[PDB]
Amino acid sequence: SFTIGKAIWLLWGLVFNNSVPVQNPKGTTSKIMVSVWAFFAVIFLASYTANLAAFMIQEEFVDQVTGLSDKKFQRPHDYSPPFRFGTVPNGST
Amino acid sequence: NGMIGEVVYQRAVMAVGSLTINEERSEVVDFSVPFVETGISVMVSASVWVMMFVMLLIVSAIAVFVFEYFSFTIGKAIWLLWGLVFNNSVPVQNPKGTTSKIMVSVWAFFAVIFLASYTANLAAFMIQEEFVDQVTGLSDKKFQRPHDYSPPFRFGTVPNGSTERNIRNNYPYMHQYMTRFNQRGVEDALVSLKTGKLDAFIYDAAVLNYKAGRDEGCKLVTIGSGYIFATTGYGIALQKGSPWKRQIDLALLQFVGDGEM
Amino acid sequence: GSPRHTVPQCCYGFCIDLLIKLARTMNFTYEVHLVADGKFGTQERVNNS
Amino acid sequence: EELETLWLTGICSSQLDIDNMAGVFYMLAAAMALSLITFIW
Amino acid sequence: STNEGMNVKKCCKGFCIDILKKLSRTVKFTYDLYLVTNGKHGKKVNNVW
Amino acid sequence: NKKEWNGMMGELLSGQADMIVAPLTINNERAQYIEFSKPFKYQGLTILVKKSTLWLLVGLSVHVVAVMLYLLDRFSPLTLSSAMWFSWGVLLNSGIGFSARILGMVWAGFAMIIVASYTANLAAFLVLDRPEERITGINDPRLRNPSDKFIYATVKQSSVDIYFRRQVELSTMYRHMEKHNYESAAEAIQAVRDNKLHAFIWDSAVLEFEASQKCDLVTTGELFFRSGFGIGMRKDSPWKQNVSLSILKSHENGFMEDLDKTWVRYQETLTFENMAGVFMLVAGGIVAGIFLIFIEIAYK
Amino acid sequence: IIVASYTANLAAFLVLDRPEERITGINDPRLRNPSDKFIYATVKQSSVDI
Ligand SMILES: *[C@@H]1O[C@H](CO)[C@@H](O)[C@H](O)[C@H]1NC(C)=O
Ligand SMILES: *[C@@H]1O[C@H](CO)[C@@H](O)[C@H](O)[C@H]1NC(C)=O
Ligand SMILES: *[C@@H]1O[C@H](CO)[C@@H](O)[C@H](O)[C@H]1NC(C)=O
Ligand SMILES: *[C@@H]1O[C@H](CO)[C@@H](O)[C@H](O)[C@H]1NC(C)=O
Ligand SMILES: *[C@@H]1O[C@H](CO)[C@@H](O)[C@H](O)[C@H]1NC(C)=O
Repeated sequence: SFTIGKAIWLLWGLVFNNSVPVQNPKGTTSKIMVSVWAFFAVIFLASYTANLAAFMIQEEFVDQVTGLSDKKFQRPHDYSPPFRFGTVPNGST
Repeated sequence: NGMIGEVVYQRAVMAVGSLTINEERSEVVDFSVPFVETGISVMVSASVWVMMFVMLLIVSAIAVFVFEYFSFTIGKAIWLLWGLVFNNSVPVQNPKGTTSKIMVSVWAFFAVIFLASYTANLAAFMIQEEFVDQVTGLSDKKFQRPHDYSPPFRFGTVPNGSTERNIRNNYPYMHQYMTRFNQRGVEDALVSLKTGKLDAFIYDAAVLNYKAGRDEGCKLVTIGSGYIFATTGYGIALQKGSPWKRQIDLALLQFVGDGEM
Repeated sequence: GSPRHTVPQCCYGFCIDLLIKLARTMNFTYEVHLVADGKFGTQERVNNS
Repeated sequence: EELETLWLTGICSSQLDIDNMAGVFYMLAAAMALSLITFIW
Repeated sequence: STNEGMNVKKCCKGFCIDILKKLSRTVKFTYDLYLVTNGKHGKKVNNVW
Repeated sequence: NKKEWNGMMGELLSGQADMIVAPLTINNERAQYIEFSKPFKYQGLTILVKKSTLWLLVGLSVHVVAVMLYLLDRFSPLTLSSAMWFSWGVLLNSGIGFSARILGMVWAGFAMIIVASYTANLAAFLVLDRPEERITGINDPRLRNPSDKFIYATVKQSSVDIYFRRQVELSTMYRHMEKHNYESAAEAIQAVRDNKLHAFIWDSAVLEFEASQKCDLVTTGELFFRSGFGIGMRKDSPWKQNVSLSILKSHENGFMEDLDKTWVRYQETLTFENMAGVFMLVAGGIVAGIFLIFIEIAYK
Repeated sequence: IIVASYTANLAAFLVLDRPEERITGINDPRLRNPSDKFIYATVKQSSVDI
């Protein structure tokens, strides 16, 4: 019996259950309530997998330049990657 | 009577309204070509486990070889093995074999990727959504006898219709069973199906498709697309020997051929 | 609701600033006043004629 | 709008996100820094 | 060698073509549509368009 | 400079034939010259189509974690293999009998983020791995503006070819389909069988019969130009009225459905694909591990 | 297998299925044959009404 301060890491390993070596208590109290808390851990992992399953719903990558208001278009040499922009000749634009 | 009586007795010229095409009408009037496909319808509302078992016995044989080289894990290795297939944190055995520890590591990696692939199989089984049905057309064996099944179901038509003539020239006994089921209105049968006062409703296909295509709720489900059914069309009736037949027959095919239909 | 209560208030916003730009660019004074109802205006039969 | 519909019509790897996982690597670096803090004391 | 050229009849289609056809059917005029020779849209080249 | 009619209408209008009994695609042009009957089959148109670094990075990561945990084991405020395989078992969730506890806590949370990210990876690739080359659309701008990869055509000088010649804007298609027009339908089935035809326009129930031939012979779901297969005829002729009456007499009873039972109605992700090569590679890894185990036997 | 099926159908319950909270404009069948449910209107005597 040495799990005074070790009960934090022990309850952590009983949350996550990744083959952590666990000093198993002989008391029914922590057995029942850590069973309830690890049930919460199992459904929390189910919710986290559902969160990462909802992570793939969207399909959107943002733009790079917002438009004419960027200082990239105002000054190209101030920014280290070189970029090029063109028009049509003799046009209204 | 009705539109056929108005066309045959020359009180009109042509009927543009919705009208089926059968034999005796084609005897008494001249039809155009059909332009819409309108039949009739009825409206109502393991080798993976084998190879896993083989590799399980392979792993247990390698554990037997560990016991030969370097202790109660003879038959208990199977219990540890299929417990750590699923990783249920069951107290099983402490593997002291170095070979056994490496084999348990490789097998646990395989078990993690197998349960991950089974979650993928769960999502793949989840995405597919089927639509099972009960009656598969007029050739249903329910229609042969409503007492063959325990509740006597209700199949109905509209009165004095061409569907009634098509049934009474297919099976007059079907008309004899339908005699206790004669209801009047189309929307009457619609409300009767939405409540539960009717089981089946034999009618034209396209009108029921139009009713179900705008129905708030989509509870009523069609049977196929007119596969085992009358398979005819709605044309434009004309008088006997009318000169307008050729121009209308060309114009309807033009209306099909330009996509305007 | 209010048959006769007409007050001067303070107008600002989008087309207000547009009209200010017009009055600064083009030489004209102006007199902003609101409309007596809350409608754009539709063509409808009046009582007489 | 009908002519706009007629003539102007158009549509619309096991290394997915190194960004969030690299943030968890930053958490790992903070963890090894805290381990060094507990190590020196 | 010479700036003389042939006026080859070609076929126009598209968006503004449909606009011109519907304008012709509504306003009820006639037209002889043809293509430009100089090139692009236009530019005031020293007080010359 | 005279118009002509080839084919079955050529043998009919010459008097060599009397009655076209064939899958006759009814259109306006053939209606302007000869007379028809009411169609025995209602049938539209359709298309026949055919069906890394981070692993080694996590390995180097668990190597560095084992190094720092064994440095904590030496600088404590076969133990080496036991601590290393303790870290491996924390990584692999099986087979195990105070800042090291904190580092193992962080590593086990990291490995659960690994398996959750792999769960997100498989959940993404069970949806995103679906081909958009399966167009299933005539209104696709990839069909309106054709690409040189998508090979679509039909039978050379067919009724569908005339119907695409008439269409409101599809002279782009009509000048694109000229590169791959075929004489016979059997050669078209052979060419789509060789995966050369990326699309092929033909009447519906014909390809629906050809759908059950091979499992990759897939028909699209769109149903356009709902036409009729009927019996071709002459002009005003005594075989026009009673023949159409007998056709509709076959329609009123189940004789047409009997003919459907003869040929029309008659036909002719899982645990394997994601796991077969995986299982074989795991078996080969087991054999190589057995070889390394016999090396370890010969070590001591 | 029960907790895996529970994870799978809860991901189904919170990820995939969703009611169409929008109307998609002119392509709503419930505005073609309206009722007391979708109350749609505009400003009285506006150009939109014209
Ligand atoms: C633009 O105008 C100049 C003016 O001389 C001309 O030389 C040039 O060819 C033009 N470029 C075009 C039309 O692309
Ligand atoms: C159907 O025909 C019968 C026979 O004449 C007639 O009495 C009845 O009014 C018709 N209509 C019905 C039942 O709606
Ligand atoms: C506006 O015009 C008047 C005469 O038309 C002139 O006296 C006045 O200076 C002008 N004001 C401005 C701001 O141009
Ligand atoms: C003017 O028309 C409105 C609209 O019908 C009516 O209510 C009102 O009484 C009419 N005015 C008079 C004086 O009748
Ligand atoms: C068509 O049928 C009617 C009645 O069945 C018969 O009187 C007529 O002679 C038939 N015509 C031909 C050409 O067989």
